[PDB]
Parts: sequence; C-alpha cells; structure tokens
Amino acid sequence: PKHVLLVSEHWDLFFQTKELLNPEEYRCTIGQQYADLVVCEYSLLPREIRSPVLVLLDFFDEETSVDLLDRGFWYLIRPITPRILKSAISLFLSQ
Amino acid sequence: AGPKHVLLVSEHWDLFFQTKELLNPEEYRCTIGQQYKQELSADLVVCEYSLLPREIRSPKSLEGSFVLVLLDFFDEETSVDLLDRGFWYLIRPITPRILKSAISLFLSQH
Repeated sequence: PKHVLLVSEHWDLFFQTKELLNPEEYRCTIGQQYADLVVCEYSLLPREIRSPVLVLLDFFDEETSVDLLDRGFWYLIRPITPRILKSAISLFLSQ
Repeated sequence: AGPKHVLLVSEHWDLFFQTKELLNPEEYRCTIGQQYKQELSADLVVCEYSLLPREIRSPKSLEGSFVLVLLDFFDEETSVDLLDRGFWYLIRPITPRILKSAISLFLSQH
C-alpha cells in the first residue's frame, strides 16, 4: 500500500478522499506541516524549497504557477473535490 | 542526445510561437498541428481538450508519446475522466510562461 500524505486543514477533503481510495493500495494520512506522494496546500508549502508532491491552490496567479512549476511542483487550482483528488493521486502513483 | 520534440495540437498559433521562443532550442524542438496525432519523434504531445478524441487513453505501460491536455474550463467529471484516462492537464489561463514551465517539468520528470 503506497503512502499518501495530505498536508491540509480541509478535513472533509481528507476523509472523503480517503474513503474513495482502496486501502489495500493506498494508505492516506494527514499532516499539519511540510511518503510515496505528498499532497500539500500552497498555504502550507515552504517558500524555500524545490521538489525532491502535488500542490493545491485556492486561486490562479501566473507568477505563483510559474514559480511552482520551475521548483518541480505540479498543482491543482480549486475547486478540488474528493473525486478529482482520488483520481489525481491514482494517476501520479501509477507513473 | 539532441532536443526533445514537443508537438502542440492547437489552433492557438500565438501561444505556440510565444512558447517556442521561451524554450531553449538545444533542449526542446516544438512544432504545431491542428488535429490530434503523434509523430515518431514526439516525446510529448500537448493537446487542446477540444481536439482530444474522447475515446482515447494514455495507458499505464505506455510505449508511445506522453500527452498533456490543455483545458478551457473546470468541470468536475471532465477532470476526473481525463485523469482516469491517463492524462494530466492544465486549465486556462495558460500563458506562454506557464506552458514553457510545464513542458519543461513534464519532460524532466518522465
């Protein structure tokens, strides 16, 4: 079972997403601060680092997007639903 | 090894020309077409969702080109369907600086 760490305060997104993932294949946990895949809220992502991760953004901003991609991070911009996040987690870890 | 080849399937000629000029041609060679295909040399095909046939998939044991999809809009089931079919995507606005960075990240990771 691959380990997915969600770093977010969106508790409902964590629980509804985890419910959609087969626990024999994915083990989801939650964290307060910044695993096979880390999903991290932009608001909790340190500004000072490059990716060794999927980043969640509330809003579109061109500079923010360019900065994240250059630093090695893909992202989704809200709305982000449990079905979207479940399918994204699956696609990332299938590669 | 020579540059990686990126094929953009789009009618956004301005996005194409502006993105191509931001990419270092020693690392990335870009070309454009108006209907979905792959080419023997293509490492990555960047395809507008409006040009992406709905039946096709990017499979797990892929032996062909990677595909990144460009979407005009957000719709939940549209996004889930793309991801489940094997396609990552960007949703507009998509500027040349974003597309250049995305192409560069995708090809460095894959």
